[PDB]
This record gives sequence, structure tokens and C-alpha cells, in this order.
Amino acid sequence: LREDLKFYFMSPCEKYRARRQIPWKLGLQILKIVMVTTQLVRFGLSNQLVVAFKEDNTVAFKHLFLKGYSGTDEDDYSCSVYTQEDAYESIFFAINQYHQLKDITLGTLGYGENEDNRIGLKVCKQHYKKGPSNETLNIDNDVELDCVQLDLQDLSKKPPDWKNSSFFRLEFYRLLQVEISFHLKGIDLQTIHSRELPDCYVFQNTIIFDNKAHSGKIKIYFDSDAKIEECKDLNIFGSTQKNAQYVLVFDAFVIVICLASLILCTRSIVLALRLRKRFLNFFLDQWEFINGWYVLVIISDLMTIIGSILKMEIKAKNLTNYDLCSIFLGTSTLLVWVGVIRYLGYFQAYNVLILTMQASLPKVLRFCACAGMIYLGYTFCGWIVLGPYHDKFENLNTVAECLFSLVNGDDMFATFAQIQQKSILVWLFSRLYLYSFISLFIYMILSLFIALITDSYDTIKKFQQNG
Amino acid sequence: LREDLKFYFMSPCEKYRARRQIPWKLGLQILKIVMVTTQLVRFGLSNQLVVAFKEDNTVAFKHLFLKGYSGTDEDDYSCSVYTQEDAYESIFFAINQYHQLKDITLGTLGYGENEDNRIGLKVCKQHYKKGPSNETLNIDNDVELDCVQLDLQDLSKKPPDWKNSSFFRLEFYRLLQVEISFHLKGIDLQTIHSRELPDCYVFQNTIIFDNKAHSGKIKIYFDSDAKIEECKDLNIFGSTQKNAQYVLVFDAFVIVICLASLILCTRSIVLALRLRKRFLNFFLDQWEFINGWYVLVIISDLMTIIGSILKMEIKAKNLTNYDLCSIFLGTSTLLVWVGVIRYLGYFQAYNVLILTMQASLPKVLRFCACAGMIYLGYTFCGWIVLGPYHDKFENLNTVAECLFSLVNGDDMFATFAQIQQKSILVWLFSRLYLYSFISLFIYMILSLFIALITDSYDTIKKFQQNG
Amino acid sequence: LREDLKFYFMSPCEKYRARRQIPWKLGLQILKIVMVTTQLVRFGLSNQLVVAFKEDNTVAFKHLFLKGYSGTDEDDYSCSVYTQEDAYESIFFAINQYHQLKDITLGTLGYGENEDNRIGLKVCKQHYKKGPSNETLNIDNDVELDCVQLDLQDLSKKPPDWKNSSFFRLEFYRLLQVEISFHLKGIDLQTIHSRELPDCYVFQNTIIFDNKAHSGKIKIYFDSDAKIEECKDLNIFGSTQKNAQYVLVFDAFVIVICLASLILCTRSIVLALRLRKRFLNFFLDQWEFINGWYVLVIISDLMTIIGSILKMEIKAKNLTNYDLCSIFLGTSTLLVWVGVIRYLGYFQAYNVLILTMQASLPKVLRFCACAGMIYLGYTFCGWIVLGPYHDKFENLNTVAECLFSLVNGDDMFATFAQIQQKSILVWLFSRLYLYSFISLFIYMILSLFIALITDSYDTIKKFQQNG
Amino acid sequence: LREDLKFYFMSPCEKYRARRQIPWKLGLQILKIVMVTTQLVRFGLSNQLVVAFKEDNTVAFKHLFLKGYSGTDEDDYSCSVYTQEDAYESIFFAINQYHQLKDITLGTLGYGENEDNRIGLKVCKQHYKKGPSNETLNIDNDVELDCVQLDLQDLSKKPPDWKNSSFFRLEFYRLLQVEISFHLKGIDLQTIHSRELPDCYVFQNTIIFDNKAHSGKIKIYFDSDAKIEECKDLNIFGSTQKNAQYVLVFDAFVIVICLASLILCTRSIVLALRLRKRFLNFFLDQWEFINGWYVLVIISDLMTIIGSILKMEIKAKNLTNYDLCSIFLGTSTLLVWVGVIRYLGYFQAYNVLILTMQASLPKVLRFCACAGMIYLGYTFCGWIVLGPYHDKFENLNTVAECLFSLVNGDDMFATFAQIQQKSILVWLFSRLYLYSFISLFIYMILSLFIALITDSYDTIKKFQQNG
Repeated sequence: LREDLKFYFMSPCEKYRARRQIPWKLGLQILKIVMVTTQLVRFGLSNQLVVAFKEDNTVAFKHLFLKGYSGTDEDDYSCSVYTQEDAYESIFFAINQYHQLKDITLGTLGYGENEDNRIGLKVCKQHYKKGPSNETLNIDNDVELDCVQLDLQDLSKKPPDWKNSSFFRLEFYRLLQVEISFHLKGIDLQTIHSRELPDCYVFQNTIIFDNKAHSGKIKIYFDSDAKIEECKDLNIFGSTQKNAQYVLVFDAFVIVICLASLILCTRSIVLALRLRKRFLNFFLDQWEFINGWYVLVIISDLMTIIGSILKMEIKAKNLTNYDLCSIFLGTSTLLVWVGVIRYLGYFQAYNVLILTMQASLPKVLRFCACAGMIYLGYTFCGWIVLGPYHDKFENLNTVAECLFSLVNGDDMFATFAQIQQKSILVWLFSRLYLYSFISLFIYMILSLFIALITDSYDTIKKFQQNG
Repeated sequence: LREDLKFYFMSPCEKYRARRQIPWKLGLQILKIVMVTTQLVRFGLSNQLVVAFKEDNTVAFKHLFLKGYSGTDEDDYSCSVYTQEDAYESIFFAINQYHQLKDITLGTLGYGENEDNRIGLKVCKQHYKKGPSNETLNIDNDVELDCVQLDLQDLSKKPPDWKNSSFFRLEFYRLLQVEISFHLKGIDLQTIHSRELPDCYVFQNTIIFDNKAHSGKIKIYFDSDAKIEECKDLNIFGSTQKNAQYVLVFDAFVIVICLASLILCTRSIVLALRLRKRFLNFFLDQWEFINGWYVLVIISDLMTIIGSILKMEIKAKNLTNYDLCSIFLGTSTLLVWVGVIRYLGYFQAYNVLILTMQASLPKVLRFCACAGMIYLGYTFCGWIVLGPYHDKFENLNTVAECLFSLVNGDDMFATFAQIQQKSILVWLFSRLYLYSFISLFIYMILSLFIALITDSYDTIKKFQQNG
Repeated sequence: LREDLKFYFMSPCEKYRARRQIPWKLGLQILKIVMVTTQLVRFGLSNQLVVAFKEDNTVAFKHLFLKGYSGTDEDDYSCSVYTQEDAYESIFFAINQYHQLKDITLGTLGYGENEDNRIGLKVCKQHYKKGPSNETLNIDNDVELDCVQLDLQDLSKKPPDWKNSSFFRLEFYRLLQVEISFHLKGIDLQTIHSRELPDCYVFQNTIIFDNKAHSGKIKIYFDSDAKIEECKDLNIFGSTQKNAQYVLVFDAFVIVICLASLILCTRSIVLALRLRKRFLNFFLDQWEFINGWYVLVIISDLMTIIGSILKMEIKAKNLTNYDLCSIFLGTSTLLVWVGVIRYLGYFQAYNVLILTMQASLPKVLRFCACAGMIYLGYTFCGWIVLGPYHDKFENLNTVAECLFSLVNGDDMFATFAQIQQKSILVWLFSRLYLYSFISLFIYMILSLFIALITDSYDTIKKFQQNG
Repeated sequence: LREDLKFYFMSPCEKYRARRQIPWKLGLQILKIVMVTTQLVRFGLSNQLVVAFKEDNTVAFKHLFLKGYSGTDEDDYSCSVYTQEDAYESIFFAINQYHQLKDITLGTLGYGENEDNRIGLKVCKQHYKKGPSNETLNIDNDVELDCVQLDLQDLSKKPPDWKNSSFFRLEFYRLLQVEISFHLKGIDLQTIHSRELPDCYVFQNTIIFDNKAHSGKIKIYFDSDAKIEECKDLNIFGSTQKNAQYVLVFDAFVIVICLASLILCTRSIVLALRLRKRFLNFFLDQWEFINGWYVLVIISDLMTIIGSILKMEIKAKNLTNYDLCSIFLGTSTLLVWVGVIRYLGYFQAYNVLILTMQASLPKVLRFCACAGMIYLGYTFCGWIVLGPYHDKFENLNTVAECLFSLVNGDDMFATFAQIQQKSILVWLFSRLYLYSFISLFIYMILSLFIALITDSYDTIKKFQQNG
């Protein structure tokens, strides 16, 4: 029983000296790291190409349909117009470029059927109801909705009477929004060199001329949603795509091995907890017989299993919404590579470092509460005071990120210089605030982490040497 | 009496074990943090919308009335012109855009009455008195002031003779300033979806073509001052605004609870100081019976009270000048959230960290004097030497901010590279200066904070363990 | 024998007191540092001029032949076009500028003979074979190659029928690439003031209008390859270039002295290893008699020898591909200047610092494994999750560089702000990821280096003082 | 004698208790800091205005006379042209703008007499002598110099035959340089509001169209040299400037007090050195009786004296070349404010910090040699390898500044990303280089400063406590 406990608590390098104790339970993990990492790598390299094609097409559409687009968006919208004539020019430019698409596009593009199954362009208006521009406003608080369909045989009639229509009498003082929507077909023909059957895309596009604010500016949003659809009629010679089976079977293998690892870890947690029960019953050492790394391994395997299920679901139904699956697979890989530290601890001279890391969290995290109370106080004060006058302090989230950057010393001179001296009182308070915060956190609080970590090191070092 | 002193000096977790000692005095504070923080949050979320509307309108006005405005100002002024014809073009552009406002604005704008109660545009000139452009200047040191009113029925006469008037013979060698001023009305109609009565604004605008320097450049300043006025005649259906009462009553509650907390803290300071008098009289422990946190709490509550008074004053009189009120409320919230640390000290394992923080100021602040003498010396030397040749060293304030950034390691390579090699002597001195300063402060002085903080940690740790 | 071992293990300052022991073996090294450093300096100052001329000519060519070039490239290509007409305009612009080169260039340029020994311009197309723009694509997966030669007496015929040719019917839906290629001659006439014979260059230029992606954008690549050729017929009065002999003989001297130093070091390693054999045989001190600095010196000299051989080879055959030779010479110089620390250790008060540096690697490098496992986990997770949404996380290499920067605190606020809030799930994960990583590495792991280095210092300090 | 030594070695706070020992020797210094600092402040505030006027005029001239100037220079030159027609357009634009100056300037400008005492414009050419554009160059290695004078009555003749002159047949293949030079008069009329007599300026301007490189680009340099001259005939009513006397007399007072302080310090060094001689003779304590602060004070006063002499010289002769005087005054002020630390040491609890600072240089500076050998090795290797491929590594000075920034952690991610992957070998070496350097200096060497400073702190702390 003493030998049993010694065996249960030792390492595999020492356990191997038993005449039948081969380390296959470790071999499974050594397989698992490689299999999971290669699954992640192949998934990422596949995902990247689809993302690149979709975003390249989005940029090309922005250049084609937005007048005067400079190639870079504003903070959340592609471009803006401040003049009543510029809005008309942009609105008509988008329609005229849609009309001429076949003669100006460099891609494999074509027209797609719309919601009415027509090939055509739909544009809609939203005006506050009940038509001077002030002093007597007779508005009535709800929205008129108007829409019109512009088809190719309309937008082409040599005399484009559609510009002269009564629809486009916009009355910008009532106007909330103008929306232009259309469908396009594309092909990622780049893939043809592999002799795989090229896949089509269907792009659903909307251009939003948005002025909910009524603050003298119209914001132009461009949004593009792509579906894979199905090659309608591509007579391109070559072969179809079936590699999908090689993805599905590999995901099945990954799921199987992760389940096997989870079974092994749960079994090990059971046997050892029983041994503790045996130890408790034996005679009138620590209560925690469970190896902590098994919890991490179990979590890793569960997340890998569910993430692989999501990936198989996405591929089977031919989706491109990779957010949640990417999160599960990435976090699982993170925990798997963290779990490798379990095997460095056996070799000595890493052990004191690992023990220092493990022993330092219970005090670093306790320091973070005392520091966080002050950090929250400065977050609220900075947001309320410097917010109207400083780009970094616009909202509590950005204030928190800015202060966290300042604690680590990043981008500090710009933080001082970015606030204008329009109000001397607020500027003086800004200097007081910034000097106080930076001094308090960099020269004292940040160094207390150094103090704590250094002193936690010496205890473990002196414990290890004293024994 | 011994039990009394023990009770007076202990914690509420231990004090609760007395048969009648419920912690209501702490419950009041736990209410107060929440109430003050929610007051700050609601104030900020209200303030942000008004600021956003005013600044969006300012940007729209800059785009409308400034010729060739690029969307970003220069360092303190919107744009500048260097040519005699460009000044005329900008001056006439502003007037022509004002004339056509109804046909070019995307907002709810309209014309506002001016100082003479006319609807019109006022422009004024300031020329050095006493009319070649040099070698014989007959100037006489004081300013001619000329003004003219341009009304809509003047600026509209098909033949705009106002451009041909003798007023605009500017003689830029004598010219100090040309100022264009007008009033506009606006509505933040965005709010209408809440069925609150929309509020109007009145914008007072001035465009200043400023060349006091006479240095070959005219600086164009745009300034816009907004008042809330009063919806003149908006027949928009819906309801008026009364929520203001919900703000006033909530501020009243906040003031009441802050006064209650202040009363409790002052009472506690009195009773305890008397106990010290009793202790002094008792027999032939430390002189400081007063809990230091009460001073912070009293200051916090006083600032909250006066800030809430200012907020109620602003809302009652319908102002938008939030600077001082924001300062009081933000600093009060900062101190309130700092005061939470009082309650972490009871739980142990935060106590050594709090004691280290409290014990480290009396030596960090004493080090700051010895460091500050050197820092001041470098500030003066950098300002006098590198100031004409380096954008960061233009004035003592910016020199101080730059050096404080350099001590923390920020934006260092740009600091070296930003000075041109026009003069080799000054460049060599700049390298000597920057290497000396950065070495002295980063590798020695900055690390002395680490030394001080780490060693202050060990005293408290060894005091706590030794007892 | 005891005196022998004492002599063998001491320093030259003490060894000099023997009646015949002059330090010539150190004099050779003191010569070697200077000779190698001056070789590097002269090589770099020569290389820089050729690189500057070639790159200045490349920039001038980009301005001449690329329509609307702004002076700065995009991330890997000079400029791009998104419209079917812009591609034609750029393609014809390049040819027209080539036709008019004699009248628009500011340099000493001239036309160079092409592959067919003609003076002329070659342009080629690559179209997917087998000619609507979709729904029925009859492509057949391999490439048509077409080329045509445009000579000066063609591109000049007053009626430039070459624009009307059937060649330029591009059919951009099939188009892979259009390539324009030509030769130019130049002279670095700047050198003439030295009365050295000026050298010619031959520039081989290719302009690639590349749209392999078919993603609605054509990428324009400009590449220029320069050869030295040979002054064809420059009647400029002066003298030819022969200094090359002064380079060759100096390289020969450097090789000779480096071989001598290597011989001395290998001889010293032999004698001392024998002494250890003698010490082993003497009686029933440490096994490592070899001085570690000799290994560094031998490596330095070998790399210097082979690098100088490569430099002589380059100069003899008149190449300009300096990559590998620069690597050998630079690394050799790095190791040579590192080897100087050998001589600071003799003077005391540097010895404890050198011993601390030497004693700290065996634990810093062991900590790097435990830290690297976590760092790899975060690299994979960041690449898979934030990659589609963040410019810094596009690929594993850039993720590794970004995380390594973040550990050192660089460019942190931009790292937070650069990811858009398009997807709330990914944004929340990004905040979790960034706060966790930055906290874990800056406040704990980075400070463990401080702990390790500080404690390694005290052991050596206390060992040195105790003896 | 024992009391004498005690008096000589104590502090003024204790020395004051002698019945006649008033601290006037300290009062002189307390006066001196204020007087020197105010001299520096007044000098800087005066210098700044003249610099601002001169540079504002320079920017206005750049906008007036350079075609298409964008408002920001290139790295050392205002703008560049790459096409043979652009050079002609810029050259003629400068002359035409000079011709029309009276009608386009916004300043008080006027024409100034040239070297021939004419009012006129001089332009000069420099062509390699001995007139195809290659394959047969008949150049002869020295420079033709041609010049022509364009006067106002020439540049005005309605038919400006000067453009058609044979002078402007530039032959850009031989051309080295074209230079345009002219004189202007200006007035800083801004000062008139003080009723001081406004001062004139004379601007000497040169525009250099420089293509020494012959690398396909012409660089356009603009240089402007301003002299104060003397108001020629300004009939502006007011008063002349005499405050200059208030500057001269104040500088005289500063010189007098600095000489007095130097006399006192030298006298104190003499008396104390004699006392040491007395102490040596007294009987069979440390050799260094001299107070170290006196050396700093003497240096400060000498530099202040010579700097004030230079300032008086500059003002008397009406110069604007402030470089050397600014250096002396700034360094003197730096040392004066450093000398204040002498008086903080008396108050205790600063003494241990000052002693730690003084005791830490003899080991930080010794560590800097061992670190500097490695730093030099990396400087040479980086310059030779990454120099052709990285903007930060162009030359040894910039390499040194970049590496010094990297040691302090600044601008690191850009340092990785700024090198293109054109050559995979150099890119791989760049990653090896950057990771090795950053790891070695940040995680080990930089932390050794923390170790040294922290341990130097504890010795002084334990010495001070043990006594």
C-alpha cells in the first residue's frame, strides 16, 4: 500500500522501472497534441482563403459603387457627404455603376436574382411623415416607407427617365435613410489550378445613406453578405470537390482520441480519489490526491470535441460563420499547449520555476483587487472629465483600455498631447490626473508585482534547498 | 473601558458579535457607492448626447463654410491661406454658402436673428490706421474698425453688387483681422423617436481670418456657440419633456444620503477623539485615534454634495457648461471607489499589501524631490537648447511632459530622430542630452523605486510574520 | 608543474612578470579587432553607394512608367486598379512613356537591347484558354500565352496603330497577367568628380499587371534588375578604376591574420588539453581546462575568412548580391567585439558582472521553455480567433512578433483598438485574450526574470566576498 | 582644532548655533539660483519670438515660390520632380511668382537689393563641360558656370522674352544644378502694439534645383537667411527700442554674482585643503577634505559667466545665432539645479537616497562597458546586414539609436514589421538578430541594473541603521 501510494504519486520516468509499466497513457497525449495542432493549422489555412476572397470582393465593390472612395473606411462607415448635391451625386453614381457593371468590372461577376426573382435593383426611402424647413415643422413622428424596383430594361432605356422620377424628391429635412440593394454572382476561379471544381458565391449588397442623427452629415454604409450557393452551370473542365471526406474522417479521428483521453483522465481521477478514501480509512500527506492537470486536460478535450462537432456541422451545411468554432478550437489548443508544462516538471531545474508560478497567483490576484478599486475610480473620473475633450476617453471601455495601456507605459506622450487647451480648467485637471495616475501605478503598484514575484521566488528556492 | 477601546478599534465582522451591534453604519456606505456611481453614469450618458450633437453640427458648419476644408483642423485653427487671392476666395465663399444655405444643408437648419434683430450676416475689418507696401510706412499704431450688414434681400439681388463694394478693398499690409458672424437655428430631431418634445438650438457662429502675426499666413478660425433657447413653434405631435423632475428628485436623494454619511463620520470622529481624551486622562497605543478613512469619506461627500448642487443648477437653468460639475462629481466618485479598500483590509492577505502601499509613500515622495531637482534642470536645459529645433521641446510644459514620457520609456526613437542635423553642434548636444537623461533615469532612478518598494514589502512581511 | 598550471591558468598582466613572456599573442588580437572592423566599415561604405544608386533609379522608373504613382508602394506592390478602363489607361501609359523616354527623363538614361537583340518593348498576355461573363463559362483550365514586340519605329509611326491592334482585346474575365518588359542603360555619373572611370548599369525592367486572384483588383508590380555590364563608349576624360587591387590585397592581409589567430588558438587548445592529460596522470581543479573564449575566437576567424573569400569573389566577378557575404562579415564582427569582454575580466569589479552574466543563462533559458509553451498556446489561439479580424494576427509569424512585442509592453493600446466590434462574441474574446495574456506575462513572467537575475547576482557577490 | 574640524565638516543648520555664524554664504546661492533661472527664462521667451517670425516667413516663402508645395518637406529637401517638364514648370513658376510678389503676398514684404546693388533676380546653371544622351558621352569632367540677371523691367516687358532665351536650354544629362537667388525685406509689425519701434528683416533666399546624383530625380532645396539690418524709413508713430540696456545691466549683475560665488567656493576649497595639511601635520578621517559640490558649483558659475558674455555680445552686435550661448546657459542652469540636492541632504531621510545614488555610479558605469562591447557588436552587424533593407538601420548612428530604443522597449513591433520579405535569407537573419538582441538586453542585462541598484540600496540602508 505504501509502494502503491509511492507509485501513484511519482513520475512516469521512475514508474517505468516497474516490470510491466509502459508509458502508453502518456503516448496518447503525445499523439493528441500533434493531432489537435494539425487540425487547427489545416482549419486556419482553409478559413483564410475564403475570408480573403470575400474581403477582396468587398473592397472591390466599395471602389466600384461608392463615389470618391479613398480605399480606407471611416471609423464605422465607408464615407460621408455633407452637402445636399453630394448625396444626390453618390446615390445616382451607385445606380449608374450598377447599370454598367458588365463593362467596368475586372472580376468574374454577374447579376443575381433579387427578392422578387427579378434581375433588378431595389432602392427604398424612409421619411418622417407629414410633409419651410423649420419654425413650423408639421411632422408626425412615424415613418413613410417607399420603395421602387429598377430593372435593367428600365435603367437602360436610352432616356433614363428614372432620374427624373418623382421618387427622388428626397426632402432631406424629413429623410431618415435611403437604402440601395442588389445581388451579384461570383466565382473564386483562382482555385481552378488545382483542378478542383470552382465554387460560386452570391453577394447580397446594401448601401445605406444614413442620417438618423440629422446632424448635417449623411453616413454611407456598405455591407456585403456572401453565400456559397452552388455552381449553377460552370462547363470548366476538371474534377469536382470530395476532399471534404478527408476532413470529416480526420475530425472523427480527433474526436475519438479526445474522448479516449477524457476517459483515461476521468478513470485516473476515480482510482486516485478511492486511494484517498483508502488512505483516510487506513489509520488515524494532503487531502488533495487529485492531480490538478487532469482538470485542464478534461476541459481541453471537451472543448476540442464540441469544436470539432461544430466544424463538421459547418462543413456539412457549407457555412462560413466560423466565430464560435474558432473560439472553441483555439482555446482548446491554448489549454493543450499549456498542459505540456506537466512534462517539464519532471526534469528538475524547471520545478522551482513552475512552483514559483503556481505559488504567485494567490497573491498577485489578491493585489489586483486593491489595485482594481483605484483603477475603477480613475476609470470613472477620467470618463466623466476628459471624455468630451479626449479621443481615448470617449467611453468606459476605451478609458479602461487606455489606463491599462498607461500602467504598462504604452503611448504616453500622445495621451498628454491629444487634449486641446480649449478649457484651462479641464486641461489643468488632465495634467493632475495623468501625473497622479502614472506615478501611482508605474512607480509603486507596478513595482509591487516585482517585489511579490521576487520574494515568492526566494521562498521556493529556499524551501527546495532546505528540503 | 478596555472592552470599549477594543470594540472601538476592531472590525465590524468582529463587532457584529455584540448582541445589538448590527452594521447599519456600513449599510449606508454600501448604498452610497451604488447611488453615487449611478448618478455619475446617468449624468455622463446624458451629457454625451448633447456634446455629440453640438460637435457634429460644428463639423458640418466647417465643411459648409470653409473653402477646401479637409475634415481635420490644424493645431489650433481650421485652415490657412498663404496667397492674396486665396483669402478673397475663402471670404467670398463663406458669404455665398451662407446665402445658399437652404439649398445645400442636409440638416434641420434655418436662419437666426442677429444682434440688430435682423436676419442677416455681419462682417467686420480691423486695419492699422493711416493708409507702397514698405520703405515708407505711414502707419499710426491704432486700429480702424469697419463693419457692414449683409441681409438676405441684399445678398440675393441678382446682381450681387456686394462683391463690388468698396468695403472689400482689404489692403492686407494693414489688415489685422476679418470677422464673419451669423446665427443659425437647429433641432436635435433624432430624439423624436422617444416622443419627447424635441429641443431647439441656436448657433452663434464667427469665422476669423486672423493674421496678427503678419508673417505671410492668414489663419482661419471657426467658432460655434450653441444655446438651447426654446422650441419656437414645432407642431411635431408627441409629448413634452418632464423627466427633469426624476433627475431633480434623484439628486435630492443623493444629497440627503451624502449628508447622512457625513454626519455619521463626523460623529464617529468626535466620539473617538473623546475616548482618546479619556485614555489620556486614565493613567500615566498611539495618539492617532482617528481613522484616516473618515477624512477621505468626508471629503468625498462634501464634493458630491456641491457637485450635485451644481448639476441641479445646470439642469434648472438649462446650461451646457459641464466642466466644473464634471470635475466635482468625477473626483468624488474617484475618492468613493478608493474608500472601498477600507473593507478589503478586514479579510487578511490584503492587509500586508495595503500596509505596504501606505508605508511606501513617505519614501517614494521623498525620493521624488531629489529626482525632481535633476528633472527640473533637464527641463530648463532641454527647453533652451532643443526648443528651436525639436517639436517636443517648444515650451516648458511640453518639455516636462516629454521628459516624463521618456522616464517611462515611451516614444523614444522618434525623440531622437525628430531633430534635424541642420546644426551639428546642437545635434551633438542633443545626443549627449538624450543619452545622459535616458540612462540616468531609466537604469538608475527608475530602478530605485523598485528597490524601495521591494524592501518596504519585506519589512511589513517580516513584521506581520514576527508580530 | 604547479607553477606551469598556475602560469597556464593566470592572466597576461601577471604572466608578463616572467622574464621572457611578452604578450604578443594578445597583440595579434588587438590588431585583429581593428583590421576586421575597418574591413567592415569600408565594405559598408562602398556597398551603400551602389544600393543608393540602384534604388534611386528604381523609384524614378516607378514615377515614370506607373500612372498616378503616389511615391509609396502598397504592402507588396506599387499600385492597383479596380476598373476595366483604368487597366487599359495604365497599360497604354507605360508604353507611351517608354516611347517618349528621351524627352522626359532627367537622368543619363538610354535604350538597351532586348532578348531578340532588338531595341524594343515586349508585352505578353496570359489568358485561361477557350473563350457571357458567367452562368456558362467554357474555360479549359490551361493558359494561352501571347506576346508581341513593339519597336521604336513601330511605336513612333505617327498613326500608332499598335493601340488599335487585336492584341489588346484583353477579356479580363479570362485574364491572368499582362507583362511589359524592357532594357535601359544608365551611368552613375556622380562618381566622375573623383576622376575614376564612371561605371555603367543595365536595367532589366518588368511591369506585371497581376490578377491571379480574380477578386476584382489588378495588382501592378514593378521590378528592376541592374547589372554593371561595362562602359560601352564613354569618352569622358579622366582615369580608369584600379583601387580594386587595394581592396584585394587588404582582404588578403585580413585572411592571413585571421588564419594566424586561428592557428594560435588551436595550438593553445592542444597544449592545455595535454596539460589536463598530464594533470590526470599526475595523481589520484576541474575537467574543463579549455578556455571557452577560444571557441568564440575560432568561430569568429572562420566566418571572417569565408566572408572575405566571398567578398573577393564578388568584387572579382563584379556582382552586387551582398546578402550572404554581409551576413558572414557582420556576424564575425559581432563575435569579435563580444570577445573583447575576455580582457575586461582581468581588471576586477567587472568580474562579478561577467560571472553573473555567465551564471544566469542556465536558468533564464530554462525558464524560457515553460514560458514558451504558454506563448505557443496563445500564438495558436490568437491566430485562429483574431486573425480574420485584426491586422496584427494575420499569420503565425506576425502573431508571434505581436505577442513578443506585447510582453515587452510595446504598441499596446493600438492592439486593443485595432479590432472592430463587428462581431460581439469575437470582440469579447479579444478582450479576455488580451487582458489575460498581458497580465500573465508582464506582471508575473517578466518579473520572474528580474527575480532570477537579482538572486543570481547575490550568489556571485556573496561567493566573491566569502571566497 | 577638533571643534574646528567638526565645524568645517558639519552642516549650516548646526553651524548656525555659533554666536556669529549667519548663513550668508548660503544666501548668495539662494539668490543665484533665482537670478540664473530668470535670466534663462527671459532669454528663452525673447529668442522664441524671433525664431517664430523667421520660420513663419520661411514657410510662407516655400508656399509662394515652390510649385505644388504640400506644406511639409521631404527628409532634407522641400520637394522633388521626376520629369523633364516638371523641372521647367517649377523653375519658371519661381520666377513668375517673384515677378508678381507685390500682388500675391499677405505680408509686409518688399524687394531687396542684390549683390550687384540692383533690384533683381539672379539664376545660375552648372553643367558638366563639353556638350546623343549616351553610348558616346563626350564629357570632360569640369563644370561650366553660367549666370544671368533678371531685373523687374526685364521680367515685366509684356513679351517676357526671358523664357525664350537661349539660357534655359538646360540639357539635363549634363546638368548639375540650377540656383535662383533673391533678396526680400520684411517687418515684424506684430510688435507695434507695444509701441516699440518695429524691427526690419532682410531675407536672402536661394532655391537649388539639385541633381548631383543624376539618379532620375531633381531635389529642390529652399534656404532663407535673415538679417536684422535697420528700419530704413518706417514713419510708424511710437517709440524706439532701448530696453536693451535693461538686458545688459541685468547680465552684468548675473556675471557679478556668479563671480562672487566662484570666489567664495575657491576660497572654501583653499581653507579646507590647508586644514587637511594641518591635519596631516598634527599627528601620526579621509584624505578628501574637499566638498565635491564645490567643483560642480565652480563649473556652473564659469559656464554662466561665459554664456552671459556671449549673450551680451549677441545683443550688442544684433545677431540671431543663439546655438553656443544657449548651450552654455542651459548646461549651467542644469548644473545649478542639480546643485540644489546639496541642501536636501541635511534634512535626513533623503540622505540614504542620495548616498545610494552616489554609490551606484561606480558599478552601473562599469557594467556599461561589458554591455557596450555587445552593443557595439550588434550595432556593426545590424548596420551591415539590415541596412540595405530597413529604414532604421541605414547608418551606424541610427542603428545605435534604434538599438538603444529597443533596449528600453520602444517602437518594437514596427522594428520587426518594417523589413520586407524580398530576400528570405536576410529576413530570417533579421528575426534571429532581433529576438536574440531583445531577449539578451531586456530580460537579462536591463534587469541587472535593477539587481545592482536594489543591492546598493540595502548596503547603505544597513550601513545607516548599523552606524
